[PDB]
Amino acid sequence: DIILGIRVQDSVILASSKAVTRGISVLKDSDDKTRQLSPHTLMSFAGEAGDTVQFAEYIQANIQLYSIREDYELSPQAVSSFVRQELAKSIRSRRPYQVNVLIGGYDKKKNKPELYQIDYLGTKVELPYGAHGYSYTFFLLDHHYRPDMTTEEGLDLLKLCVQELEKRMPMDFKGVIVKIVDKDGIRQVDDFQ
Amino acid sequence: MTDRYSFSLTTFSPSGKLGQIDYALTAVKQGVTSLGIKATNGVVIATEKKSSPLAMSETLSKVSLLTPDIGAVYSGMGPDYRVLVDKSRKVAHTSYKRIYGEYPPTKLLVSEVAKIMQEATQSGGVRPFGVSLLIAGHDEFNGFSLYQVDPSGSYFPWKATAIGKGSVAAKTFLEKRWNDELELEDAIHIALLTLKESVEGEFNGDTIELAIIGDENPDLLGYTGIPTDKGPRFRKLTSQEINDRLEA
Amino acid sequence: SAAGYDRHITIFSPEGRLYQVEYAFKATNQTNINSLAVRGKDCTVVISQKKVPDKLLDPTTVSYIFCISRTIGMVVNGPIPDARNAALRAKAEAAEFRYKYGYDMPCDVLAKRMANLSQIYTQRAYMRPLGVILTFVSVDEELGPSIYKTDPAGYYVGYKATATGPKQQEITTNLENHFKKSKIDHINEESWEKVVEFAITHMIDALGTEFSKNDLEVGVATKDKFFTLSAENIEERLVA
Amino acid sequence: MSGYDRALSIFSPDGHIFQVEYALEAVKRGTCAVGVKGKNCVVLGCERRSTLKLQDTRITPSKVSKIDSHVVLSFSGLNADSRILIEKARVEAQSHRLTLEDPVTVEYLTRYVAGVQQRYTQSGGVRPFGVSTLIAGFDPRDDEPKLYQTEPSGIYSSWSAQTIGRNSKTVREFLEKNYDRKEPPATVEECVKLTVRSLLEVVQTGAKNIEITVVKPDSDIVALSSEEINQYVTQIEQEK
Amino acid sequence: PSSINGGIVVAMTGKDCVAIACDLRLGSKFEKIFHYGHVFLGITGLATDVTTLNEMFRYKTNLYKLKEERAIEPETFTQLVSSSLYERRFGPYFVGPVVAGINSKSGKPFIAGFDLIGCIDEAKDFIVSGTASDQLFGMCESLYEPNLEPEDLFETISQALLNAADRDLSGWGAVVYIIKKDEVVKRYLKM
Amino acid sequence: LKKGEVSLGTSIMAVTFKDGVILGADSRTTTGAYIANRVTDKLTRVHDKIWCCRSGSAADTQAIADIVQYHLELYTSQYGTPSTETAASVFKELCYENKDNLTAGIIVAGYDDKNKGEVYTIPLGGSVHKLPYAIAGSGSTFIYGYCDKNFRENMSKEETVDFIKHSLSQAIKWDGSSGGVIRMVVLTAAGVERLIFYPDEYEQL
Amino acid sequence: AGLSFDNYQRNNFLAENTTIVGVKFNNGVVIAADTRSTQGPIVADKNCAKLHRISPKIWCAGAGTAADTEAVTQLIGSNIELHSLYTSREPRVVSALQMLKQHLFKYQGHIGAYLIVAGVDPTGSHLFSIHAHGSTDVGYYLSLGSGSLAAMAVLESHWKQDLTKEEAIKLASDAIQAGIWNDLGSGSNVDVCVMEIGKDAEYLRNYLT
Amino acid sequence: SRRYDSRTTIFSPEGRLYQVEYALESISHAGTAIGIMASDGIVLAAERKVTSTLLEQDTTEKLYKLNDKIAVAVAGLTADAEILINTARIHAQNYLKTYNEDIPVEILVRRLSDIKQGYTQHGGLRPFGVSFIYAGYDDRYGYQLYTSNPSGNYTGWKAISVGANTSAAQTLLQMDYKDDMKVDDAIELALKTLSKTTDSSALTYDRLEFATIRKGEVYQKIFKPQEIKDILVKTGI
Amino acid sequence: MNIVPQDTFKSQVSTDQDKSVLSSAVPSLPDTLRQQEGGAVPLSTQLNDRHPLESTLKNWETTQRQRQMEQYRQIFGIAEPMKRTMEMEIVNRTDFNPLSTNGSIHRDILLNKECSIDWEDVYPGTMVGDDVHSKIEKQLGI
Repeated sequence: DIILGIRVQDSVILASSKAVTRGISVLKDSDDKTRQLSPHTLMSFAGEAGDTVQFAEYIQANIQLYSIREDYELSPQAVSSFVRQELAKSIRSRRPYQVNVLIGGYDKKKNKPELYQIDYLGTKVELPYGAHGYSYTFFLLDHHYRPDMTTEEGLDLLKLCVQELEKRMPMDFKGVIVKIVDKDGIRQVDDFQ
Repeated sequence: MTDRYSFSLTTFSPSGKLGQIDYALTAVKQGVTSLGIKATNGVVIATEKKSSPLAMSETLSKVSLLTPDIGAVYSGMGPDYRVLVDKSRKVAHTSYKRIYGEYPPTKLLVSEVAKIMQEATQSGGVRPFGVSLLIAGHDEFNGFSLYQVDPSGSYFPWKATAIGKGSVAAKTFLEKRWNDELELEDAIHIALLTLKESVEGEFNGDTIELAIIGDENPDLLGYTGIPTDKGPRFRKLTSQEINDRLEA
Repeated sequence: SAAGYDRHITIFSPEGRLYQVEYAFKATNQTNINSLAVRGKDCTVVISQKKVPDKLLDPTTVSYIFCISRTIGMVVNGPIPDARNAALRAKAEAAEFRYKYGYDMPCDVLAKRMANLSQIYTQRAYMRPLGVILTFVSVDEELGPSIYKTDPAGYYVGYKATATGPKQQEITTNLENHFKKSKIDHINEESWEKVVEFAITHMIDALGTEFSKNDLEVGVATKDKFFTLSAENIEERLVA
Repeated sequence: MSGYDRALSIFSPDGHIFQVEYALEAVKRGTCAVGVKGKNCVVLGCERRSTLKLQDTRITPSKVSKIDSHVVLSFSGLNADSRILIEKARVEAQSHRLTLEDPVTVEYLTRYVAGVQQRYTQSGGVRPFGVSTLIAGFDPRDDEPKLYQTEPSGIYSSWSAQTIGRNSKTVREFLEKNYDRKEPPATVEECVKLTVRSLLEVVQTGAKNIEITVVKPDSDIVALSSEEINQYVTQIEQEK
Repeated sequence: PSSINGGIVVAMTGKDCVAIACDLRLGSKFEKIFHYGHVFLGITGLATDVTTLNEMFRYKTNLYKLKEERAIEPETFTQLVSSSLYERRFGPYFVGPVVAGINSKSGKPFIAGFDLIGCIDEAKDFIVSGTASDQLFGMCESLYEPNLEPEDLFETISQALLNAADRDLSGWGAVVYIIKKDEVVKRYLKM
Repeated sequence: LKKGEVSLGTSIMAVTFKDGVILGADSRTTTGAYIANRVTDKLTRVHDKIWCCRSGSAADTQAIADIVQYHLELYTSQYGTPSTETAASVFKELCYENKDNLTAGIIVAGYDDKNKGEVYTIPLGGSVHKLPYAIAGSGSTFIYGYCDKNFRENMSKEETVDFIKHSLSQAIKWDGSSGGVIRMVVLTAAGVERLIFYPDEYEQL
Repeated sequence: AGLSFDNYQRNNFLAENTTIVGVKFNNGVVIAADTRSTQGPIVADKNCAKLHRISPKIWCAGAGTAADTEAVTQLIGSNIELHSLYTSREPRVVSALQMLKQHLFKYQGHIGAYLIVAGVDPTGSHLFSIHAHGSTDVGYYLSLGSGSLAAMAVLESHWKQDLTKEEAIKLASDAIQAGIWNDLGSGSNVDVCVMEIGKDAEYLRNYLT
Repeated sequence: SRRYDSRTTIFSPEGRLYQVEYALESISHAGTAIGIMASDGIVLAAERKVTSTLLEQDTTEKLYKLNDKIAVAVAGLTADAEILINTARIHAQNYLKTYNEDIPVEILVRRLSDIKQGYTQHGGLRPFGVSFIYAGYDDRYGYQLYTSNPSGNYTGWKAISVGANTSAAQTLLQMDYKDDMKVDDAIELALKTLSKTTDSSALTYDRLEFATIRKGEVYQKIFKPQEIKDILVKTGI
Repeated sequence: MNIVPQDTFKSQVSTDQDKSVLSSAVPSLPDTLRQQEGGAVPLSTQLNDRHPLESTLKNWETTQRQRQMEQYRQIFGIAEPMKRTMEMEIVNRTDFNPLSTNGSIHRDILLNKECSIDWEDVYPGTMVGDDVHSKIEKQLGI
């Protein structure tokens, strides 16, 4: 499982590989490693088996409960803080499990996009771009990223990163599902990466 | 499963008053008088050691040190006061000393005692405490302080006050005898004068209990060698000192 | 009459009193027995009146004086079942103090502990106070001869000398007169036998009646042990 | 009464539990609530007490609460207990969604609320909720309107149109005269108009004391503004 | 970009002033120094533990100010940090904390350091935390002088940080706080 | 058994004789090869005429002995002077019920008016054995034969003192974990008598 | 409640990837220590106070895990102060020893504190050694720390029953000095505390410099 | 009523809860407190129940700070109020720790009201005999004024009074309050309402507590006795 | 007559062992949302990799109390432990403070801890279900 995310001037673009478990051949067309926390906050996750899915569904349930109770939407910063707290709590009495999450949102009070990354120990970092699962896309991101890039330029950079990833992976890598979060909500780029 | 709960022992009356708290206040009003006076450089706390003639007065003391800088006195039921004093001494260490490395300021310890007393009114197992407390203390950032705590758990700061059987007359005397320029010795003299009108029998050093919060006492520290180690500020006057002050 | 829920439980009356506590105090005088406690230079003496009107009773099994620890003795005024309950509790408390703090429990500390338990009884709705009065005596290694008393109200205090019972006022008055004459708080004697004889004489003078060897119980606390005298010892003490 | 009404666990000689009836009496003192379901929607109407001059109206809670994106709830009785019930219902909806991946049905949520209310009648140390609730919505992936009523005893029922609270008998009679189950209001406007006309039978001031909420399939919940309710009231008055 | 574990913290005492400085990863937000009114805390080590400790100490200092009706002093905060660290005796945080400040009533500067379970090291000259450079302690020992003015103290600590950075490069920066009885100055170093 | 824990490499003897019982021990406590304490007192008193010596873990045996002394005070408050058998039973119960977590062995010597002096041994594991005499510790292994050749029933006090002195002198001579002075307690109807013998005395035997 | 076990598994997963003496003299006791505090081979502090006060006349000095030593000493001091207030009597060294022994035994050696405790009470003068697992011992002169062997050699050289206060102070200072000279763990200064029967405790900071 | 008022968990035949009603009635014996929300701030005022000059007026019986944005005025039993105030402070700090943001006013009010409601549903608990006026600011609704009573119900207000003279104070506020009022006008209105509704001869400074939540950020100011005297002189009382 | 706590390990497990957090939809399964443990904590993980001293510390006081009761039974009889247990049950049963966690004064007097402090006293210590009503339901067993 590999996840990528780029925060461009007015939106956040999250790309997740539509991979599958090993040993069983599956034909499916869905993004199973992404949960919509709120109509303007999306979370992508990567890691080991169903522990990560359990954690993501638990987070989604808590955030939906908050939204129903307050008739209001939490900001991406508060959502990321809550996720970090819950992830730190979940491993206080058990062996830690591999998990890495990218949270992308659009704050309407501030009217700006935000992107956060939390690792398996519960370390939250606010980043303009991030990735997980890749053994380098960092240099490509560093050389070709600007804070005021539009959505199209971010998509072009994402396509370059996808090509770089696919040049060193077998044909078993079916593709990457791409989603965009902006002031109009969350949408899916049905065309390509 | 009717034994998993007990109905409240303290309930509201139709007029809007909690009867058990009022009756505890009545029991407080039937107790021996105890007073406190706050000065510019100290606080005085006084009480009458009403007693059998064969009972040793020194064995039973109504004035207790809570911290080296905080002491207390009571009017009402003695055993409740003893239990509360033990709890307050323990709480000064559990909540403050083992956390911040310091003894608590007077107001926070008063708040802890008041919370403990308040919890006794929201109960189906115990009745409220039947005591009123006067707590005097000193702390670095607030100076000298004197507080009164009621059986309901309410507490208030005072320049000077009195509780017990002769509280009204003592309050009148203190109102007519208090100024903002008073000194610790003047406060001690005024406390002796106020207690003189309340005690009915023998009025000497064997029937009066006095304590002060004043300057640090290096002689009571028990060790020497650390200049920054302040001595205790709480000090209980002996019977001889009380006799000397009464004679003068 | 309590006239309310205070007929059963320990809550405040409108006058601000606890009627169950006062009724336990009244119960403390059921046995109609008087006890006296005095201090010597290095001993403490307790004397309890024994009444066995029934001829079918075994007198040797009638006693209100208990040995709590090696150095602490106790006298109880009130019914014998509560007395035995309190005796077992006090024994356990003394042993636990020794286990926890590494030295023998002082008499005053034990009295304070029992008083705190009595305070629990006074404040809890579902616990009744014990209708007894306890008097602990010893020779403490720091304070010398010691007498302390605890009551159902949770009040405890120490005494130069004490008397408890229906006729306690006369005994206390006689003790006060003797102490005013001597101008000391203790008995100026060197042997505990002399202190025992003095306490017997004081009891006889106060009650206005003569006592035989079977009408009294005597306990003596020294710095080593607390021990109870037998019939022969009391008979020997009477002859003086 | 007759000494049979001082506990929840006492049967009357004629087989009644009077405390449940008294909780219903408490419910009867709350503001009236009405629920009417049409061919393709459910409308919940509520009576609101006239707002005071200095009372802030921006953040005042509404009488109709959204349990989930497809289920809404109104109440009559004690306002403070309704908050506890609503919080529990929302928590249960999220918990069921987490456990089974599927959102609750209206009947399931009604049964859960009734179960909570029943549980709060099974102890002598607890007080039942003095609230009667109306739960409305549509089952997921379904287009059949659902309306249920729940009572403090834990009993729930399914209704085509129902009223609870103060003066609910008059509104129920009006609905019985002016509602036909075989020909329900085929449009949202007709259902809203019927609900408003039913509420106007007991509401004194008029439009400003009426709240209307409309629920449609596919998680479509709309809270009508004061202007629309005023327009409905004016049209009803003109047609009168 | 998400690797922020480690770092260094340096605290030094001058005349009626203190200095506390930390390293920072810059280039193309996460600072390891926090303050609680007039007490400064710098934490090195695991980043998640640093965030957790900062949140907990903000919680406790806010409650302390609400109750005592006054700001907390460096000595009291040091004792609080020690007790909080010792609470996790068998599951300790992987952190090295350093405290700096000026006592309001007395005006005396104060610095201290802690181990992972709260043992207090109160130093009169300087405290170094972190394992990024072993020669940082030696450079601080060679550069430090007692009773320096705030400008001289700032120059000394900045030079120590710059030399340590040159010892071990692009994107490195520093944050320096100079603290007096009534004035606090925060500066950034891009060299 | 626990890592970095103080052990008891002692020499312990208890002998029953005509007038009562005598308990003897050395006075050496070591940490590996270093002697941590050369004048330690190993004769533990749990009642006025009931004494014991301990082997195994020092902390575990000290805790067990404290609990036993507390138990005997509780018993005395009720029924008077306990018997040596009762103390041995309490020791055995404490050792056996905790044998999976504590390492403890106890030699108990007692006197009472009924049984007139008794010795009990509770080795590791928690079993109890009543014997006319008992030896224990790391230095006991070297005197198994000698004692078996020199013990007699109903010996006088002086003969028992000499037997214990000789046996413990040999145990000290051959065991590196044993040394110092020899301490003995004599329990009879007359009372409790404490004795000490110095190296310059018993090394010339 | 109590000491927490949270993040034990997490810490395991991450891992997978001084001279102190006490001397008795004819009318009291003396405790002494060095002032060097190190963090590995680096001298962290040249003037560190290692003598701690359980009660005004009961003092102690520890080794092992420093945080454990400080925490246990402070907890026992709080218990001693509360007990003294409850009994209205001067605290006894035996009581502090009992509390320390039972507390250390409860944790089964996981609290790494090794102590020398000296004190004066109405029963007399007392000196004790306390091990981490809960065992305690009595002695006339004791040593502790990495320099304990040199200090013990000096103590065995010049100890006798009839020691005055000055002789005891000199002997303790000499033992600490030997540990200072011959052990890399010690070396800076000598702190002394003298507790004499019937008098206040005397704390001499940097008695030898 | 004597057969249905001894316990808090029993309904009357008419559906009433008498213990809750008695707790509500007990509020009328407390000193008056007033909250007024203007276009640019909130004013809290209260009258102490002082009867002697020996009280330390300078050194906190009616006004408390829940946090830097939220404060409260208290009418009723002081100790129960202190319990609830400590609980509210802990809840606010918990929200800040969890979400890294300041807690909204309504959430804190609802939490406290739920606690007070729960204290009316257990037979072993009596209701809290306190009423709170909450004054706060948040980024969602701006300035907010709330009231909560022993029954656990809470309400939003523009101008509100609790305590002994609630009816007359509310009448005066209705006759005088305006939507576009300023902070200084709100202060004057609160002082005049307290002076008119007081049972004492004069409204001196030592019988008053004052607080203001305003903007320069948002600032809380608990007035000292000297400032209270200055404002009393300025108003003309 | 135990000193170190024994028999601390669990012998059987089930998905409904925690009766207080059972799911209403599937009563045989726990409700992970109301558990509020992070959502990724299976019960099996609590059976392995525990610190060996945790069980000893958690059950130490209960073990000492049980040993004291057994000693009382042996020396005094059944009545003494019966009375001690009755007093403790009465005190613990009538105390219900949902807003506080500190123990009662009377409990400390009964436990002879009036002037004793341990680390449990110094260190006595959500989105869903941490309110008064949850404590009411748990206390009343409804």
